[PDB]
Amino acid sequence: RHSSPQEAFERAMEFYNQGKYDRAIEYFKAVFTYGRTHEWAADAQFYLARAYYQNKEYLLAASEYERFIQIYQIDPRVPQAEYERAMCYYKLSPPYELDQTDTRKAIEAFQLFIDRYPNHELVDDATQKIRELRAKLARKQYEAARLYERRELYEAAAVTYEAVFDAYPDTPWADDALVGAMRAYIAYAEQSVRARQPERYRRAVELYERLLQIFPDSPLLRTAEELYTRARQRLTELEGDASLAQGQRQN
Repeated sequence: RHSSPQEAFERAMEFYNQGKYDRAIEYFKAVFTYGRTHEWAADAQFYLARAYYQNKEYLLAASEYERFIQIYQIDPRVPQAEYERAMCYYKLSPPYELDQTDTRKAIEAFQLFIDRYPNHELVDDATQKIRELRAKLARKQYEAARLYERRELYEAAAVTYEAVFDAYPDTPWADDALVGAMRAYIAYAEQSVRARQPERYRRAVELYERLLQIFPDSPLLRTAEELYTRARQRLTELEGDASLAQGQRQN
């Protein structure tokens, strides 16, 4: 097998270069049987992380990237390592219908990277990954809201649409979700006892302003105007109704 860190390293690289990642990995690990002080330890650790990655062992990759960063803090590759570690979670991030634990892990990892090295070459890439991961999360919530609305659970729909624009305001689903929330609040109001309607209509009225303030160029502004008009006119009739008293909780 091997007699020195160099033989083990170069054998690992031989396997690595021809895509024999399982074998490479075994040889990178062998390097460390001679300790980590020799001149090959940094490279061995860095390419071990990459070999796991190329072998699609992302959790193992992530751990080894982390170890590289822990051990060799002024190695010029430390920023790359932090980025590629975030990529492990990115690869693990599954389709939006499934549990999004690893999606949230990836986002945090990328965000830390961006905070730590705000001008790094890889920042644009990391930002694009964040946008893509955030869109998954937004879509999951948007589709959930649609299902509630379809089931005529309108309060549930409304707050689930709000999750999209409150938690993920930069995703492409955010303006769609504001409109969806207005529609749901209108429908929630309609199913409500008269005295509890104003505050529900008020929510829809307030969401339109936010749409206008945050997405001034949204194509949905004109679409949503009709919704806003319905909410506003109904709220006016209610507010102008001299015979509708309103308990304190309804103002």
